[PDB]
Amino acid sequence: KLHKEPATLIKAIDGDTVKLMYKGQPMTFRLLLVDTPETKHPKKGVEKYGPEASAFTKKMVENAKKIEVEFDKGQRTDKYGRGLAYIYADGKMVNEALVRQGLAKVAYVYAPNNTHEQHLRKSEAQAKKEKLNIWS
Repeated sequence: KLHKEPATLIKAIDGDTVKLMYKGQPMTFRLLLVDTPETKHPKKGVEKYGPEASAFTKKMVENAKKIEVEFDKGQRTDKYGRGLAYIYADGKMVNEALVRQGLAKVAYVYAPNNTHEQHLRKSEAQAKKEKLNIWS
C-alpha cells in the first residue's frame, strides 16, 4: 500500500518541482503525473500560466505546517536524480490541487507509477468543465 513520509521544505523551484529535505538529505522532487507550464522550460522561454502554476505550488508548500511525500509503486527517482512523488501540504495533495485549478494537465502516465491517475483525470475533467486557466 502507499504511505506518506515527512519531509521539510527547502525551496519551491517551479510549478512541478520542489526541493525538500528528505531523510536528512536535500533532494529535488518532480511532482508525479502532472505537467505544469514552465518558467524554467529548457526550450521555449517562460510559458503562459508558468508564473501562475509556480506561484500556486510555492504558496501551497510555503504556507503548510506539515509537508509529506508519498512515493508510488514503481521507480522513485527519474533519470535526472529527482524523486518522483505525490506531495501533500497539510493533507492536501499539491499534484491534485494544481490539476483542479487548471494550472496543470495530467501527464502521459507510466505504470506502475500510476496509482492516483484516475483521481487526477477526474479533477482535470472538472477544471476543463469549469474552463479554468489552461482551459479558458
